[PDB]
Amino acid sequence: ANPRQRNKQRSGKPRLTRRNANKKAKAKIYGNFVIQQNWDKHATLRQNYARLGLLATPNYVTGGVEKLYPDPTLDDVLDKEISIAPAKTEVVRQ
Amino acid sequence: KSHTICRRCGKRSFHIQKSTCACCGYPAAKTRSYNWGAKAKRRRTTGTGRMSYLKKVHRSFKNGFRSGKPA
Amino acid sequence: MKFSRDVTSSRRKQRKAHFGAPSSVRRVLMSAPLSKELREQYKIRSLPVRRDDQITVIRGSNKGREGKITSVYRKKFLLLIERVTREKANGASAPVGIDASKVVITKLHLDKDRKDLIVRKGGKV
Amino acid sequence: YVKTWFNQPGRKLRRRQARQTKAAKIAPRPVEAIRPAVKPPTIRYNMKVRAGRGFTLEELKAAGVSRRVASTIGIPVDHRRRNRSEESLQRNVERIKVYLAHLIVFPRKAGQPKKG
Amino acid sequence: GKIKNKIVRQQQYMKALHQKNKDKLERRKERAKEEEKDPEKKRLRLSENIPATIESKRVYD
Amino acid sequence: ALKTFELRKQSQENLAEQLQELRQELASLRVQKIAGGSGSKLSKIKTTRKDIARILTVINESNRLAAREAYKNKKYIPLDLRQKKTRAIRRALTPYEQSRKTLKQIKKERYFPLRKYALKA
RNA sequence: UUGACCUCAAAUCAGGUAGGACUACGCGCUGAACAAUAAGCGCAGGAAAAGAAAAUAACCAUGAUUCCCUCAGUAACGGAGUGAAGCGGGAAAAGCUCAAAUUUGAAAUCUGGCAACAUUUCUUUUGUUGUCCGAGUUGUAAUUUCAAGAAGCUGCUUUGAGUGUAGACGAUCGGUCUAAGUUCCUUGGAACAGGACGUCAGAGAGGGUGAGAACCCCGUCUUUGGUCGAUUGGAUAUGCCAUAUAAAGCGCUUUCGAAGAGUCGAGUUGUUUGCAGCUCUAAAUGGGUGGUAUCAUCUAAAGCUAAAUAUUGGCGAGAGACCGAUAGCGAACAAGUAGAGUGAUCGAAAGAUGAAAAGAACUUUGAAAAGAGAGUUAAAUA
RNA sequence: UUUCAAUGGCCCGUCUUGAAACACGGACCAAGGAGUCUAGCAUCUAUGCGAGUGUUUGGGUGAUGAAAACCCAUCCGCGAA
RNA sequence: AGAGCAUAGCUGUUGGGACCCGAAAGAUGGUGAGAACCAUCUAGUAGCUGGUUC
RNA sequence: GCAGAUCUUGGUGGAAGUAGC
RNA sequence: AAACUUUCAGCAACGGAUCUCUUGGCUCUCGCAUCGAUGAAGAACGCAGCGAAAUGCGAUACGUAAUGUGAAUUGAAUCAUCGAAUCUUUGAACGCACUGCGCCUUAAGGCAUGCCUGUUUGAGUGUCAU
Ligand SMILES: [Zn+2]
Repeated sequence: ANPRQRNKQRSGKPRLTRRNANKKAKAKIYGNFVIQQNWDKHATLRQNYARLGLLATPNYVTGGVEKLYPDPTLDDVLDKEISIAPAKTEVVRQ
Repeated sequence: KSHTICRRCGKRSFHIQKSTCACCGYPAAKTRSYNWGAKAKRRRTTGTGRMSYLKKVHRSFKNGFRSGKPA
Repeated sequence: MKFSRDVTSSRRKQRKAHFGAPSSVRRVLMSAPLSKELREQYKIRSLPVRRDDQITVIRGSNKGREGKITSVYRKKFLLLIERVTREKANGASAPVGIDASKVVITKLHLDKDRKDLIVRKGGKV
Repeated sequence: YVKTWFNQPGRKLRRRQARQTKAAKIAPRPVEAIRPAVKPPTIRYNMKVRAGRGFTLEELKAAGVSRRVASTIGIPVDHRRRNRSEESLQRNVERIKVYLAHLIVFPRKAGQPKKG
Repeated sequence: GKIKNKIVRQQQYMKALHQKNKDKLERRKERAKEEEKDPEKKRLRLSENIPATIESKRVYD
Repeated sequence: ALKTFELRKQSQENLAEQLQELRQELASLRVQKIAGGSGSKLSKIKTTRKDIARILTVINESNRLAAREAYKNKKYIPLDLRQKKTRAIRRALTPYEQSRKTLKQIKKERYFPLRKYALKA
């Protein structure tokens, strides 16, 4: 409708088409190689972090989490020492 | 005949006595334009002409205005 | 069903693309099926039509007529075949155009480019 | 002047892709920083515990993390907040220490000149 | 055909139709003059140019 | 017609009168065609016009390449030899001076860079 | 007389930059009628603006900005009406740079010329090294920014603005790779229809083809990927260099700790507490803002800053319970066109033969336009 | 259906005023052409749950169409104590 | 010894151009030469006029 | 969902082959 | 009777409704960031096919080169991609008027204004040293 868009319609020149429209597509992982090898390109980032035994957020989650299956004193805080934590999965062990 | 051909817009709207075009404001540097004249603006805005260079700029953007020759 | 969002199923846009295609796109748009013997010998189902191709008409009033492709009229999506014509009032024979999809190629006009194209589409020469 | 919300589903998807684009850039580390636990500043909400902005310099010092390295391992610093009570100090020092117990910090390469 | 403007394409048709009539008229007028000058030419044209009819061009059986 | 690939394999001053001879040929053929010519006459007009265009392309490309070689590794070169991307792009900060940092920022990133880490679940 | 410095100049000296256009969404200066609106004017970008508290609060306190929800159509103003904000819940999160303290055991700083050496989205782009000149002590670097910090002392932990090579993981651009009836009967000008027998489906989206085609054609699915071109991201690994006599974080103190003025503020006039003009004009535990009606909180008159946010324009893309040629854009075609006006401006009407022009040969009447015999078509009641 | 015979039978719409009348509008035909959308408030009805009730600011999630459907962390609105 | 909350439909009502149409405002910015003319605010209006569809 | 709005757009009548040129 | 008038029907005109169509509009959503003194937007004049009241292009005038595809248009192309060349007179428009009128240097190179950094040549009863 605009005179610029009418101008390029009347022209015999082809349009500068670009094809970048693909939703549902999730960014591929670069950076850590171990994460990339074990990443699942279909699962979401929360599902992948949980499978890899990592934490996607050190804080609370601001909604309901997905449930797929029906599951069945200042002295002793500034001075206590916590001996790390177990590695749940093999990916964390690597 | 109080108007002649304008050196800028080429229309017969160049007042001979005032030496000022009633269409584009020639010889003022800024082209005459008014927001209440929306119809007038679209009659001479970008796109009503060739845009010979602007089309070249749009064509060259995708590859990043690259230069040189292929190997 | 199509799932890519880079392909449009809009009838407005598909008709505009077909009827406003350049000649390079129109070359592939007018493709014809190879005959059974050529299909099993060149390992190719269909090819774009080219001049001097030997074809057989499969559909239409001229069904069964054979002949070479004398000219590929890309501006109208039509094929011109030898001796496949129609008599006019003054006696001059006006050629009749047949769609490329309505003919079958029985002999290819092989050149260097066509042989490379054949092996490009998984085809043994 | 009417503000429509036809792009509400589109903005939901665009923000999800930003989360995935961020996670693609930073592969093994969380997409958010650890926030402290604070108390809202009024008699109506002071019994609730919510998330703060960053950890105070006295909280970081007690937990053993210097303010210059805290940001490098994803621990925000709030120079404005202060610990007026020993409970806020203990609630957020433990939060830092639990964070450091679950943290794998990958080593970095250092330039060691041949001479002295 | 080429013109998708209705007004232009019938302007072009009227122009071509008038041009077709003029050349046909000129050829007919000059043919009449020569055939008047030589009546044998009129005999040849009439004998050779017999109008076609469906009976004459009926398919052979 | 003429082949562009073997046209570049000729000397510069050879291309001069070849353009000259082609120009008189086009002018002479045009004089012939305005007095009556066939449909083939405008066919060789099209070929000789593109041939002149091909000829002038080689001269300008050869001259341009010679100017580029003569001005290689020179601080200031003519504007036609310079880049033409966009007026704003030319005015922008170059990546070298975009990445310039103070010695305060160098020491900060040398001793306290953003670490790579992971959080166990 | 000469020289240094300052000042005024000049030069078609060398090297740069500004203007104009577009402005849907920024931000300003304005400004009517009836709204802090239209219009006018100025200035930008892919976002802009804002922004690391001279901020809230009165609590167990919060903690840059922006945006959304809520607060709330509430308080307040003034009955009507105008109409917020703190808290709370979300999206995104990132912090910093100077001025003010002597490098004084060493202007440690920078532009330019020239000469080499590299480097390139690039013979078009970027630098590096050397030398000379200039800038600069009326102050260029390092150091410091109140969250601190300096100087000493101390024993713990630390360290590259370098340049190659290889492979992997990503992004972009351009090629390349692709399953199955056109079998039989009937109708028809045409089979893409009907009936029979089949086939392929990670492909039964859509379009084309002489009538409703998954299997005739382009495509579609595979493809959230194989395979080649070339460009470049951040990393990893491994060489070669590394000006470390160096530079940092965290301990300690019988030693120090600079903090922005015609500005704050007071009085008086307008616009709308803000802003501005005018007269006057400060302070150092001072000053601002709150709760007290002493306490709390902040640290202004200098500067930068991604993300979440906006987007009727621009470059593309996919859609639709939308309109279907007096509709939908004024414009499905010639459309801001023809045309109208001195000019500012105003501004239409107008889509469909057929599958194929096969667009009616030929004979004949007429000055011609045309007519009549014919002829094409499945149909010229196309 | 056309027409004839017998009987009857005014021109509609608006406005007026007591109904009128009168004055207005109407050459004919086709197409277009007028209580719509939205934000509040109240009523009634239906439906879900019920001292509770309300998923859709947002997050999760959705392999094939992904602007849908599905799930809900912390608040909050109204109601009640 | 609580009866409400949410959604939908209906009806009424109050705002938005607000059933459609019909008088010129006024203002802002321009054109031409006091007056004239043009374009936007602006769907600024008719206590009313006419019309308002099985 | 129309018969009206001195309704909008288009088409076509009687006046009328009249007034007239 | 006839004419005229009227009604009905058939055919022929006139008209362009209805139906069906649709490379158009409208609306929503998504990705992206790219004008100009290295001469833009816009205007004018040419070129060659034409139907221009359209398009493309710029005296290299439907463009040339390069990469292609591979045989048409109706190494081919009224083809695609596109990194190289060319791009008339104008216009912020720039030697002065607005095509003339000019200047300097070697037909060509040039010759606008403001401002910033530097360079060079000068002047000053400026201040000082000899
Ligand atoms: Zn003008």
